[PDB]
Amino acid sequence: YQDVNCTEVPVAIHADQLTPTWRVYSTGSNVFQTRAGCLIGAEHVNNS
Amino acid sequence: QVQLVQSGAEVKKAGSSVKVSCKASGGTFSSHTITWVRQAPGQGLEWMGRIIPILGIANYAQKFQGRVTITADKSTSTAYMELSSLRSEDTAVYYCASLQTVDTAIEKYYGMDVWGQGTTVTVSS
Amino acid sequence: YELTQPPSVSVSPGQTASITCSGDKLGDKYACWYQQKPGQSPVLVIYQDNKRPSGIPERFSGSNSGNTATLTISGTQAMDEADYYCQAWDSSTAVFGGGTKLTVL
Amino acid sequence: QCVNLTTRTQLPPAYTNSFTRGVYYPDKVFRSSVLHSTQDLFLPFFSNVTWFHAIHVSGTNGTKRFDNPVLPFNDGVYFASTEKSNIIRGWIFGTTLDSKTQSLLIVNNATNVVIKVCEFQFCNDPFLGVYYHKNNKSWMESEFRVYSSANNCTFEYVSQPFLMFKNLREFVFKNIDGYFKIYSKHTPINLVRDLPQGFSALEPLVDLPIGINITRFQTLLALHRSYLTPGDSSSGWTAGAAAYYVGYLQPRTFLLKYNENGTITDAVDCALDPLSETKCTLKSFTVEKGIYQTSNFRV
Amino acid sequence: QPTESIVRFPNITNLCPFGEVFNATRFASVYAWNRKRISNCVADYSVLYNSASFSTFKCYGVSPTKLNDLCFTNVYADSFVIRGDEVRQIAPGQTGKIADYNYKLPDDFTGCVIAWNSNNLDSKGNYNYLYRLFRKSNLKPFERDISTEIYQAGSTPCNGVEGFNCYFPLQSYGFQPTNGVGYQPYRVVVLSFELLHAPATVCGPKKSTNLVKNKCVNFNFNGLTGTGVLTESNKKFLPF
Amino acid sequence: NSASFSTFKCYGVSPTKLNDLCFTNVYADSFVIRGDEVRQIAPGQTGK
Repeated sequence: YQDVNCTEVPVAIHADQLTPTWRVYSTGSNVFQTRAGCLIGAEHVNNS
Repeated sequence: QVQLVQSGAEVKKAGSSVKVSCKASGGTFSSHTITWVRQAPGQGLEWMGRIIPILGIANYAQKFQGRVTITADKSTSTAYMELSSLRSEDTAVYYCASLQTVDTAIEKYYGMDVWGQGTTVTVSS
Repeated sequence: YELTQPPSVSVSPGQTASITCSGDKLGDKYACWYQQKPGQSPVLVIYQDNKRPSGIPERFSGSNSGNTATLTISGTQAMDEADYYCQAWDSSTAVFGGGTKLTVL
Repeated sequence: QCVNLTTRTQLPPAYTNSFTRGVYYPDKVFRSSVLHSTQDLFLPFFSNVTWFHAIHVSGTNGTKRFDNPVLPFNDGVYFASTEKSNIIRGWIFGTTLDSKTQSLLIVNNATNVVIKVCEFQFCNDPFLGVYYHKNNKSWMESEFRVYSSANNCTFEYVSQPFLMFKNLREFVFKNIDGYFKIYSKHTPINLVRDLPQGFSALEPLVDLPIGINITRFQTLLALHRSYLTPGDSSSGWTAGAAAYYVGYLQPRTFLLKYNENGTITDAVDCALDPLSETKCTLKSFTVEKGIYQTSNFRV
Repeated sequence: QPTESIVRFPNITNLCPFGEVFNATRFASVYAWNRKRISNCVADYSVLYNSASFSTFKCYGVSPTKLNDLCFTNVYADSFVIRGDEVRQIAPGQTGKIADYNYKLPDDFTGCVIAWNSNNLDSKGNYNYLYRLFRKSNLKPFERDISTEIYQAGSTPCNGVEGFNCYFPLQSYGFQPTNGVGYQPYRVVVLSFELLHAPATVCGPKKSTNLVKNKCVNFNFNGLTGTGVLTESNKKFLPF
Repeated sequence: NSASFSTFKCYGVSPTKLNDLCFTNVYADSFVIRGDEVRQIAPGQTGK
């Protein structure tokens, strides 16, 4: 999500009218914040 | 469930109009075609016709052509008939039965589930 | 369309009784049989083809042949005294036969 | 003609998942070897569909619990029968279904589909009484234990019956802009479990210009009189497991893929998940490695 | 250029009773209007605008002249009678007692509208002809509803109860020829159809011609004109 | 809902939308004209 705060995703998505397939993309363990935006579904790794 | 309880034996003079009916008092008057069969001693059973209350279509028999006037009204929840031109030889016991269906070609799908106690009629001359 | 049957039939108690209801083109016509006892109104024992309605003991059975209908009786008892009438709904009309009276020694 | 076969405690969820069904041809134009995106009412992929049984044979001797509640329409219904003994014989539709507005009735007898968008009342448990005619299973005739009136009757229609291994049937009902269209599909499935791990198209059959208001609907079940009890208290009947499903349609966009023969081989939703959504924006069923942008499609 | 033109149309020669749609003695009321589906009919729209018996053929959908060379699927007609000064009020969206309470045409409507005067047919003075005079809520296009509720003449709501601030406002009809134009009932019939290109059983009075294959031709199938070469294909079309 | 007004056609805004905005400033002009000239009262239409 480009230039979107990770904490503001649940409010922005309007979860009250979303299928569960999209709800899993609003929370979990594989949530990472980047200068390009919020990345969900990818596991951050130290190595380059 | 239909009991088809009717009146008891009646005494009347020959050549007079004959009126007989069966009243259910049990299940719904509709949803069950009502038929009548005549039982006589040493003569077998005689079928004259049937009437469907809700449909209102009545079928007559070959020998009872024009001698019966069958009517049935749902509001009264009773089926009654007018019989005339009756002779002593025609005297017998009349019975009434249900058939569980209310359609013309569907009476073939059932037998006579329930019968009546039988109302004997005596002709005085 | 016309039904003719023997006037009466006699059989010893506890035996198998076979009753024939012959007529004209009654096979492939799905005949039905009724029962009537002395002093009691007729009751339905065989419906639509040798089929026995609920609440009736498993004593009446039979089959419909090419041009004849047969009824088999099992476990005949003293209280089986009744008259059997075979009828069918032909040409939107019902025809009732003379009927047979069962005699038990 | 009606009875009171209603004494139980309803199980509210009574639902399972529909994996990939509900796709139907949205137009009458033939297409082949082309992928078309069609914004229309549709059933969601991997959706939740009701799993009413209506015949709960359980216990030491079993029982015949009856359950065919009225269901809201919600601008579209997906239905399946998956019957084995041909015991589901149509549907009922209406607003309140009691002498107020027009109500649609469907019955599937031997050789006559009876359509009646006419004003009459429905009891709490409309159903159909069928007998096997000496077990010959040929005449197989029914009964009008569905209603008691035909007042102010407007529309009628008759044609070849919709009804002709598990015999999985699928129907789609849609009351849009005054036109009622019934789509259908017949498919046999060997498995006796829930809907199969497969996909099949769903063709239209007939369109009805009923032009009425529908908000609730009910299913009609053919029941057999196992035994006639003295003092009839609406004795229990028997049809067998009465296993039917219900689905709810919503307005979304699907991508429909046509083969050379013109039949649909597979489809992908544009809102199920980002992967399927990514297929829609690319209008292709294969997505190569990379990063892509997708457009919002939620309501 | 194509060598010749080919027209292939369904074969129909039966004329269904349009008089029952136009010459009918009694038309249904506007609040409860009757819809008749026209199918397998030899439609002849040319007997309407040029007919000397009618003097009003206000079409709305398409050009009536080109209606005699088109094949239509699921043609529908509706018959109803209005008081008459509402003929101009049949526009797609108007303020009145019929645009939103009795009949509503969709904005994307494809059909013509037919009307004509009914003076000797509904006025003589015969006051036994009645139609809905008021309604509360709106209706969606191609929707019908029947419900009679007493108008609230004051603040107190009276639902079929006679009392304070609630009396009988209705008055007997006065249909007579003396009344000016607009008050007399007009018989209104609207033709409705769609051109979504489905199989069609209704077509104009156009004579079909022989089919020639494998040659550049100016074909016309079910009113779908075009030019090209006609051949056979192995693809299978579904029955619909 | 009144039959008194037999000619009520709005130009710049749909009549049904009048019940969605509160104005506080509306210029109302009242005058009597011949019926045949009712059509003449419109934006930029020539006439006497």
